[PDB]
Amino acid sequence: MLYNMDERFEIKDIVAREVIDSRGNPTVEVEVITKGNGYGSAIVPSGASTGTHEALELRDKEKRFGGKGVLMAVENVNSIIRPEILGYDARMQREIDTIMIELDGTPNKSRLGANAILAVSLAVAKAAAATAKIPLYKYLGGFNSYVMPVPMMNVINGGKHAGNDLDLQEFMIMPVGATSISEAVRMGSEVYHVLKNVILEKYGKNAVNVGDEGGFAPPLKTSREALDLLTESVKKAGYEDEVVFALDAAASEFYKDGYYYVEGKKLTREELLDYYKALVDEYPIVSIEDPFHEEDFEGFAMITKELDIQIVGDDLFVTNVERLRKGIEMKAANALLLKVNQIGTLSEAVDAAQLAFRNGYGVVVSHRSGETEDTTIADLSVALNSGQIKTGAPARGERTAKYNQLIRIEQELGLSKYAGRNFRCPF
Amino acid sequence: MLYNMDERFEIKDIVAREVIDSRGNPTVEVEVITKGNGYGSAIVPSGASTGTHEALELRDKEKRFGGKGVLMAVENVNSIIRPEILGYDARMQREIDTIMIELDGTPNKSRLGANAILAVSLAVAKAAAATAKIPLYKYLGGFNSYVMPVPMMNVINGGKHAGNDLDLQEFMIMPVGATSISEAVRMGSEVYHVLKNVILEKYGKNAVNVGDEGGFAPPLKTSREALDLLTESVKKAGYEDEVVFALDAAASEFYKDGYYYVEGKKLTREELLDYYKALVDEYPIVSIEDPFHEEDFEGFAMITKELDIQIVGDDLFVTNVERLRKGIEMKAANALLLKVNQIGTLSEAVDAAQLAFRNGYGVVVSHRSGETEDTTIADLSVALNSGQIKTGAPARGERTAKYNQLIRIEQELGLSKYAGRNFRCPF
Repeated sequence: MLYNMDERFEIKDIVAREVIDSRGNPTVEVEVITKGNGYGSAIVPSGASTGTHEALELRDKEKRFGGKGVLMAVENVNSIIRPEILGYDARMQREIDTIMIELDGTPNKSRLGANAILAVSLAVAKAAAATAKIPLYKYLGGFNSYVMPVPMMNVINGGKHAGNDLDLQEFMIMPVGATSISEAVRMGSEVYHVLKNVILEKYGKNAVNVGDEGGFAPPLKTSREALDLLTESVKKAGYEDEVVFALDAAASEFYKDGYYYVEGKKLTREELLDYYKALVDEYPIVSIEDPFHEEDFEGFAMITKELDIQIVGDDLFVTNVERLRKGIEMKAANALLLKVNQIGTLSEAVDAAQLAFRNGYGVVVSHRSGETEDTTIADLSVALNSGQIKTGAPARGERTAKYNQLIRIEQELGLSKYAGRNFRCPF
Repeated sequence: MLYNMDERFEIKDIVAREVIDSRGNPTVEVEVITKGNGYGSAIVPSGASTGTHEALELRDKEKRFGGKGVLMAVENVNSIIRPEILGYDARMQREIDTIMIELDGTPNKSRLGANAILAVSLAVAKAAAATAKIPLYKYLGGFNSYVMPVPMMNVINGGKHAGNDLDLQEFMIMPVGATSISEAVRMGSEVYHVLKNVILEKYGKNAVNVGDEGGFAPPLKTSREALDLLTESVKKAGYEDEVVFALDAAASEFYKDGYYYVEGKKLTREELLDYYKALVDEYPIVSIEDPFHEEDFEGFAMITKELDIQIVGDDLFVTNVERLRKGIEMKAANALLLKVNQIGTLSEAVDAAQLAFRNGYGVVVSHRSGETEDTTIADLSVALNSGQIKTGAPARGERTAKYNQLIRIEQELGLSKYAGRNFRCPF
């Protein structure tokens, strides 16, 4: 319709640059401005430049920055993508994402880089929203974007790079009993601080430094020890009835040649499944991410059918539609861990979220280990009314920036709804 | 003059809210918008609610957030400060800061809170700059703002809360040999990652978690051990001739009844001075912060005269103009550590910087232990052409956000000057 034509949404300029993430590694930032002076800026988190199914970032692999520079991806934005979308209607998100996908030419965006493409994709959306003068989450998800997500906070770290002897990767708290995102953030922070002091008093002043996501790595060796510590902290914080637990097993990490090595024992899939069953019977664990290795679709289906909780597929799906579709057909897992930079564009990410949603799956909007001060996933979680977000412990700016943005969004909304106990389907 | 009157600069609205900092503790954020639609937003870092010489933050002391809530400070902005400056010319920074100072009425802003006052002070400046359409650093320091600062990066932590047995608080690397802020950030990051690997191979996988400012806390006991590790890392990184060292002794922390307890010894001021002197003679240490306790002006004058390096007064001055003047008259120290939230307003902070500058003192624009995603100090260091900034290790979003802002400013300038080895006086 000609009445919708508006020169103000035409992209006037686009600029990309190399900045650093929360771990000191390079990453891409892109700025976009329209003729109507609508400004958008986005920074993508770090991802993978090598992988079997996810979209791949383009890394320079030169001497500088340990071979992790992104000058090539930046140049791709400034010299290759830019001329193809200058003057384009910023509102045509899917068309712009498609132009980039086709320009790259490869299924996994390995030529121009998933980091270059996603940075532009996010910046364009922000610039269009700014030009329309519609809050970002409203522009992304329509007028009916109002559900604040329950945050899954990784406060106790495990795995081979945590420092301790814990096999499971993430032990998280979820303030499902809070009545607002503001309260949820406070409960999380208070529990985090009680936990810090419990660890300090019990393990010493040398045991409270933090991991990449802000969580602690106390000297524990069993899941029950970690869960007992969380329980102790939650109880002492005073939120026993409002906080539940979520786990990210990242089982592929302790799986090898047919067996899972947990707490000094070699377990078969069935044995690990009973291991999980016991934990769920002993603690308020409402969600388990990657209970089995990244290719065990059958295993995922088994635990999804046997347990009555949320089973999140992370490495199992790597935000890949084809793998998600296979999971849905097999009833493998009942939730998708959504990592926007694993797929490459906003259009694709939302399409993936919709496929999950429409087949009864929950969607967990997720951060990456290497994050930035960019807070797009906060707006995205509200735009999708996902009901849940995973963006770190309530510490470290690349994590707290999201929590603050969630707080701002909640205040900006006249009437909002905190997903709470209905985090899977907040409707 | 009548032609300078412009309704576009009138403050149209002001809103304050409680968000959280990088450690999960509450802090104040303020938004300001002018009639001309110029928008500004700022978040203040952690400070001190008790003291006898510095501006005091206002904390709620309620059950929530461990008594660290700032709802009162927020209400002071929304209900007390707001009505007094609504409609005021945003360009009149000193006038607005003065209004808040007099409205509070106390010598240390302890009634309304230094956190409430500074948040407004900063947000107003940003809104004014946005209205004028002048880059923030240019609006703050005039057209001649173009010097990019040398960053002092705290990569090895010490002190009673670091986790190890190091007496000195901060062991920093300074890429004085870089040719741009972009290269400086890269050098810092590369050395940081080499350091991380050296600590891993020497002390194990459980020794690389980070402190509040992103630095590591290896199990060391002596300054030489710490300095040898930095030397080893810098060499492996290949920057022997481009990276030098800076120390923050925070000597007040280990001072008691006339003596300094360092490395299992009880030293007098004079013996501690020789301690520092020996280190400077063995390592490329170009700056030492707070070598003696916060009231030892005489001691500072002594080491400043005996050594030929930069001696920074931090706790000694607590960004207090009167204390700085006393130091200048006594030739105590030759650099000021500038913490805007230690004084309370932009106007006062800049006046303190000028007093230092004009008396041959260097000025190190600094962050606080509890930081946020706010990047104002990046623009401030350039506005003041300070030549040096202390904003953390190249890790953790509340630190990396500043480095990214410096990279952005450097690119926007076109023609910029990296202070380099002339960090004290880049002219």
